[PDB]
Amino acid sequence: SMSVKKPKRDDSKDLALCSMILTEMETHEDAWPFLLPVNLKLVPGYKKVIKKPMDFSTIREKLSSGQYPNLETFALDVRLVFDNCETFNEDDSDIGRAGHNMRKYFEKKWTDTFK
Repeated sequence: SMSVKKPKRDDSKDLALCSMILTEMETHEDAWPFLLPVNLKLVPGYKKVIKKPMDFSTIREKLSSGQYPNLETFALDVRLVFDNCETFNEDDSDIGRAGHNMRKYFEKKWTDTFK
């Protein structure tokens, strides 16, 4: 509360460490469905169904331009990428499986780096 604070967690490396995680996600072999925004002119249903599209390139641009206020807002966009994927793709599809794999990969890196 006013003039009563928990001890200051060092957040000075968060930007660099989120960039590293994101590099590792970008270079995973199953990243291909997620590298670029879904083409809303060529993919029927995507625009109406997926209210907040997100992809790795868009996260990279937001990161590089100071549009994440803190590491939690970064994790929310990464998770959004996988939540969107599950909303639109069957579990038993190459893209559906890609999404589950990437989410697992991300969540481990996240825990190991920050928890």
